[PDB]
Amino acid sequence: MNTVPFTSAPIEVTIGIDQYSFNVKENQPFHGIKDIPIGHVHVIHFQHADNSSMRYGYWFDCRMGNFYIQYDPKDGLYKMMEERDGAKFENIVHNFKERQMMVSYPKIDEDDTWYNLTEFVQMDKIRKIVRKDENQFSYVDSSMTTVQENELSDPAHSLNYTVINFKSREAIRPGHEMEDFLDKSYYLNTVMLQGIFKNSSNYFGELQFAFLNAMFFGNYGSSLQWHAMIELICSSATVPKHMLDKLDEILYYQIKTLPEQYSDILLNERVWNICLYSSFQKNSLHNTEKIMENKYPELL
Amino acid sequence: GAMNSSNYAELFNNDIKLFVDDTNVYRVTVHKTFEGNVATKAINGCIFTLNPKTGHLFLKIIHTSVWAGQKRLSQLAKWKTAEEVSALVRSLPKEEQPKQIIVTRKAMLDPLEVHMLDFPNIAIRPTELRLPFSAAMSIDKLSDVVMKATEPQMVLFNIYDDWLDRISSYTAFSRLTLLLRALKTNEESAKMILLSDPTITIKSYHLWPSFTDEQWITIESQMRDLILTEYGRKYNVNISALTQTEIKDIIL
Ligand SMILES: COC(=O)CSc1nnc(N)s1
Ligand SMILES: COC(=O)CSc1nnc(N)s1
Repeated sequence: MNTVPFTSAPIEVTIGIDQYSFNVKENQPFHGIKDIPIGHVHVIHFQHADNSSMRYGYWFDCRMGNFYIQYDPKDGLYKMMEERDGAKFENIVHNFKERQMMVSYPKIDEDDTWYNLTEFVQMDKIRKIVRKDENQFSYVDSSMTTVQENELSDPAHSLNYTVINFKSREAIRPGHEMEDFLDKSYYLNTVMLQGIFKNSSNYFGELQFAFLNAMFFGNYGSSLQWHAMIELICSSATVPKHMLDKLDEILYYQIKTLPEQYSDILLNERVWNICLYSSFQKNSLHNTEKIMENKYPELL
Repeated sequence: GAMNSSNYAELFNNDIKLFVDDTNVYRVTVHKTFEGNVATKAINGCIFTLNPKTGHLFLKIIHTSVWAGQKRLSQLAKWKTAEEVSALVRSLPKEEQPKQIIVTRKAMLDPLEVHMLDFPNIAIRPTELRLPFSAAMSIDKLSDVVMKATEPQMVLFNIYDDWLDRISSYTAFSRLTLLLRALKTNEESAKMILLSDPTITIKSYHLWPSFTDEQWITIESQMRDLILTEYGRKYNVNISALTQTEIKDIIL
């Protein structure tokens, strides 16, 4: 189990770690998060109490380095940094643990939620969507735009999700216009899976990462990407059976975890009604359809 | 975006543009089968692709063989229309290609956009105008060439005959849409109006009769009366009561 120490907490802030969150008061003696499960990516995120503008946070994997948080009073945010001195870091953590100044990652043993949300999410793939190669961790916030959003303006601060556009020459073979537009299997299987993602695991990883950025940061372009990747599968008549079953599991846990009160902004009525009730896969998402109908029957 | 009464004069400006109407592409007669079920029989159709400024009509005749062994024909018809309009654009020299294509039915937007991906600078637009182009098959010479077709065929017409020698394109278009609206509302009476007088003929190379300027005013007045008359028969309204302002809103 790994640890992300904090130098201090000089400003009042709600701190998230994965799907958990807790409030820290201004100048409270908080010095970090311990007992972080090894084996998953994680996200540590922030919303300041005095300016809920800009939720922001950091994706990281404790296997890739020793990371800590320190407030920067010039840039006005909690920054993640890497500590290269291993014995300094161990000594800092030990002292803070001895004084019990850390919150414990509060995982119930029965609980597979975080695994189920990050099953296909890899740090190496995150770092290609979020380009800042001098760090092993990746910053995301509420306002960052996607490459596609920018084509329709600072390229270094963009979310380089894979561009999906149903009315594009990439999606539509010359001479197969009607076929490819009404059945997106070509675009899904040849262009995206075989061509760009190489396999369904990478596709699902990007899908899951897009959902998590939408949920945790209210990142609108991430929400667009999550829905586009769902719609591309649902609108394909030919999808490997293992992908459909896995998608049903992925979406089920996403819908299960979504705050009930954020459904209006995080869920696109058109996409979900189309995917669950009109699409080729309308009958392939049993778990997802059942939780959506019991939890968000208004949307449908 | 969409084309309406606010931007109506844009139809007669110098940017090459075409209307596309797909109403008459997929045409059927519905009939009973020997077993007492219902079946359709397709008949030849056409795409109505019109330049509003010049009157040039690209009439692509849709022969019933294009439907053979196909499913979901009303859906296919939209994509076939889009395919044929795209092929027409590609067949035109660059200086003749449209800058805009206006579809009369919004269901044509996605099929045509997808077929025109190679032409990102050609705007595909809907219209809020209710245009009577479905009545094209009430023009005898157009109906004749469509029904007689034994294979796919493109036939070129000027739907304004020689009117542009004497009137603007705005006035020609207004005269065309009033003729077509009348033919659409009461075909029999409209054709009666257009041919009642045997001394006025249709030139071999024209679609409509050779009316003088004054005869056109009489004809256009008779067409407005027909559309008014039918409007009254429809809703059970005493049209005699109606004022001139009241008549102006109804005619379109
Ligand atoms: C007789 O040819 C021209 O006037 C070319 S300019 C133009 N044609 N069509 C339009 N809609 S604008
Ligand atoms: C009913 O819609 C119209 O545009 C009628 S006005 C008109 N027709 N013919 C002319 N010469 S002016």
